[PDB]
Amino acid sequence: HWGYGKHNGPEHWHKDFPIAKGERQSPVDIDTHTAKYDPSLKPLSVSYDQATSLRILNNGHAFNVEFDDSQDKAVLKGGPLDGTYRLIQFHFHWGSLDGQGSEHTVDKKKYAAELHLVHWNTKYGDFGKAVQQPDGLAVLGIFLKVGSAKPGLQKVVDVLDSIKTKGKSADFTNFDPRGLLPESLDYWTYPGSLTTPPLLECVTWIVLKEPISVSSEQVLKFRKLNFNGEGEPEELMVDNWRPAQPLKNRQIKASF
Ligand SMILES: [Zn+2]
Repeated sequence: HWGYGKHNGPEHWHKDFPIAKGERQSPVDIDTHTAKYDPSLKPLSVSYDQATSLRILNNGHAFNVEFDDSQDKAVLKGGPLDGTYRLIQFHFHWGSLDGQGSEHTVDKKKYAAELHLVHWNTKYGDFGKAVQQPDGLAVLGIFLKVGSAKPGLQKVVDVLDSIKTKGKSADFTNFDPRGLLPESLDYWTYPGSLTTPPLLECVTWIVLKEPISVSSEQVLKFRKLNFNGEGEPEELMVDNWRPAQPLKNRQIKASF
């Protein structure tokens, strides 16, 4: 099955998912001199005051914090978006070392981790219909650099113990995602896809310019997770990041 090892790594995904070599693949390298400032681009609108987290799950390639998306409780709008996108879940991508982990790179600079807050267009009614459309999903990408601790992240850090291996889940209520956002909402945007199989090209990527810093110990716990299910040989969940894909004449626009 797909994963991130040498035998089932990102380099083999095309076999089972041909779209892997498509025209609007993610992630990509954001070249700052080449991105275009677009003044017609509106400020993002992040309204997460009413978000309802439900649980955290180790799905074998990461850990997802999932939200109640049966109503417009946590939404994202504005930016290069048209309509309302409801928050479904958030997960991360991290490395074995602080020197790598992010999916997107800036001027070829690799961050320690990358957070993805996944949202779906409500005119499609359900997440499942949404992935089938060109403007079905909106993902907020936030880079993580090692420095000072991120208070807002500790709640997550603390429950990882609980969902060590694939298939485990834990009750994860009352978690406010506002605690993971940077001060500034300046962004870069381009049309791309999911960074994991099925790699569908349904995403409008919104990657924040300003990184959030987390401490060395915060990041360390992410690395204690396992790709394997319980009672199986242990394989640390590290380097669950897909490398940069060809931009292929897509244009990266900047809000600043
Ligand atoms: Zn992701």
